[PDB]
Amino acid sequence: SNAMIHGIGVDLIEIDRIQALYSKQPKLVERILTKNEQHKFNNFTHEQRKIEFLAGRFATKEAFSKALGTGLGKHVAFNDIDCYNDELGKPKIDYEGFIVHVSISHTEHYAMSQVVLEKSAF
Amino acid sequence: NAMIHGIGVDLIEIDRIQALYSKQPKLVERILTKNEQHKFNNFTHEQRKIEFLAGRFATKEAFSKALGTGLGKHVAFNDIDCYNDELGKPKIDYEGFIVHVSISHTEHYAMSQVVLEKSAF
Amino acid sequence: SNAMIHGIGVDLIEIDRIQALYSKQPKLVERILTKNEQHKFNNFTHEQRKIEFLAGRFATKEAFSKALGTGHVAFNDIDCYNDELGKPKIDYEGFIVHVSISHTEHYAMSQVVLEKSAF
Ligand SMILES: [Cl-]
Ligand SMILES: [Cl-]
Ligand SMILES: [Cl-]
Ligand SMILES: [Cl-]
Ligand SMILES: [Cl-]
Ligand SMILES: [Cl-]
Ligand SMILES: [Cl-]
Ligand SMILES: [Cl-]
Ligand SMILES: [Cl-]
Ligand SMILES: [Cl-]
Ligand SMILES: [Cl-]
Ligand SMILES: [Cl-]
Ligand code: NI
Repeated sequence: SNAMIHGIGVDLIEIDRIQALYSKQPKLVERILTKNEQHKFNNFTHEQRKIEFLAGRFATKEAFSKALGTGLGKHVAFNDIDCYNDELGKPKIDYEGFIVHVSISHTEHYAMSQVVLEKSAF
Repeated sequence: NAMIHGIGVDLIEIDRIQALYSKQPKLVERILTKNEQHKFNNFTHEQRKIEFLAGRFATKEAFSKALGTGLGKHVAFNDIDCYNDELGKPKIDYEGFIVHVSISHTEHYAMSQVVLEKSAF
Repeated sequence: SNAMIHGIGVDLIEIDRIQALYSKQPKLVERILTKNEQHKFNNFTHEQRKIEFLAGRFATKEAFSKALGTGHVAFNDIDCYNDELGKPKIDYEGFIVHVSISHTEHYAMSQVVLEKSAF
């Protein structure tokens, strides 16, 4: 085999900023979500969970876009990046041609995500 | 044919660890291996103690996430021995893999990242 | 055979500390930023952007240094530049360097992964 790292991305998001944005323009904020992510979001009852979810998605989607690079990836629509967790709780994103590695974390005030994209060299 | 087995990241609020340690010091110290406990027991400043604990929480959590095993295999925090190379670069050994670790902290936050790489052999 | 990871590094910086650095000791900037980075820093007209830039670069150099390990590089010899899409980049003989930077109002962070060169 001939694996190689294509690119990496990291993003840190201040949860309070996302709280403010969501209170002001909830529908505009929700446009970053895919249909699957929207379905999940619509089942939440509590605002704290809603904001954590959104903040985490902002962070992951940005980290992924940065890792991909290319004009194509820099300009990927956030609502076309479907983030999910596997049956073991590992965050994932499917993207043809790459093995996408993701990791997430959050605290009360911050959400952070990192992405590493690997590729076969040929 | 991946070269990377998994990655993990964790961010920890130091103040939360301060609170936890003040309330349940013994429970908190149980996250440490015997080797880590030996290091901890030599510290004389509280600030260093809390930073050490916060950094270990972050690193152990990042490592756990990089494993990608969910609730499928039980790994105790006191079975993840974070140590230093002779210059202080953080390390963790995990048979079958090459483990890469990096740690950073500020006054209020500790973070850690772990990458588990596939071994050639 | 697969490429190999030489090392990884991460760094988190509180922007207020960097604000204090610049205000109290602007000439320290010369020991941190490369000539190319200094050219960019000197052209900012908005102080908030200027401090964010410096914080991000400081974080990047610390992350790079951690990734390289010591088995030695001056901060003002580690040039992080950006490509035509904005992506931060560092060129360093013997390695493929991967870099990512992120900022919030109060924090800057950077991560670096050094991969071993072959082809
Ligand atoms: Cl933010
Ligand atoms: Cl709206
Ligand atoms: Cl909920
Ligand atoms: Cl979720
Ligand atoms: Cl926390
Ligand atoms: Cl106790
Ligand atoms: Cl001490
Ligand atoms: Cl800091
Ligand atoms: Cl400006
Ligand atoms: Cl340039
Ligand atoms: Cl970036
Ligand atoms: Cl950013
Ligand atoms: Ni594996």
